[PDB]
Amino acid sequence: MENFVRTNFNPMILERAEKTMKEYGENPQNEGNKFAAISTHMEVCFMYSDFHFIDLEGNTIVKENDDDNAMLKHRFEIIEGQERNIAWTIVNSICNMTENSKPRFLPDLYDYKTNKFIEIGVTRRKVEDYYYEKASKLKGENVYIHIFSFDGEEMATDDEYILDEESRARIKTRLFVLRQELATA
Amino acid sequence: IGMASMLDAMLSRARIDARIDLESGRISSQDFSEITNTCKAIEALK
Amino acid sequence: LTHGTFGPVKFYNQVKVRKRVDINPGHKDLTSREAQEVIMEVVFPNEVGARTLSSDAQLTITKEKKEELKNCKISPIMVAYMLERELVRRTRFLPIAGATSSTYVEVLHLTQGTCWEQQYTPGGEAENDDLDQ
Repeated sequence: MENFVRTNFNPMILERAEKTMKEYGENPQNEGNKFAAISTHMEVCFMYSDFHFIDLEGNTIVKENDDDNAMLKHRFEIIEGQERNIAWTIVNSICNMTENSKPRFLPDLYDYKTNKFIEIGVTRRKVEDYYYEKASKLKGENVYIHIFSFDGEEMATDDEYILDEESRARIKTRLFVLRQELATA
Repeated sequence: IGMASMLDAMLSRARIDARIDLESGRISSQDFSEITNTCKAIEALK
Repeated sequence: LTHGTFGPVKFYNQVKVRKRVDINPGHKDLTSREAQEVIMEVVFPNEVGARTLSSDAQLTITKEKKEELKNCKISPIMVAYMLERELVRRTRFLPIAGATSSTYVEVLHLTQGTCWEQQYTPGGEAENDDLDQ
């Protein structure tokens, strides 16, 4: 549905979704395949980045306000939703001051405490069909994949959940509600 | 190459340059907020 | 030139075959795109694109160039320019009598005229490929 992203989501994401999809051929009217799918690629990033910061020594903190203010810093950077030039300037600026690997294809987030790049990939497939479709292609490099499910069952790499359980619980309910409006749309 | 704005691209570069210049470098904590405040001030002017 | 050696001048009718030859002695042979990756790594490291260094040639050049050009107060534009001129092979059709090697092509004006050969050996050592040929 063309008004699936416009009635549900807030105004700031609509402009982000309106942006870089204009490049090949399709448009908001044609498909309900990869039109709205790009919208939540940024919403998950904001839920992942917000309410999470780092301390003076280098320790995790899950606070209230969310506007840094001097002593604390963002814990994630928004790679998706940028220009392809800025995207890799983000990636490369990281690798130059922390001796890390440079991923072949684009990641979507980066954790500053654990130094993990995060390629997001949630879909209607359960867990195993889409975890080893990417992990046996983006291998060698240690790109951290976080494979959720449409319902709630979870399976990360080694189940190494860097994120605390309060935010990831609300992340499940954020996708547990959007799943239900595919049928009624 | 890029379809984005000249200003938005500079702003995007300003935010992350200030990031690594402090996070793992040699620029003070108060200066990171001094820059990102200006990027916010600029973003407000549209 | 400083380390070159001059022999005698012989006067004789000088046959010159028009031929495509190198005009960039020391062209650490790469394609244009490969050199662009190298140049970016050296002078614009933070602003590199998605691609990476593909060969051992591109890696040893990049690390040598990074080391040699370390802390040289000069416009990055000029560094990028000179590296472009240095790395990529450049050719030209030129009338040549005798050695076609790049270091001999470089001194055609000095070593051959219409009726004379000026025997000359450029400073430096001949490459084995040339010597074998």
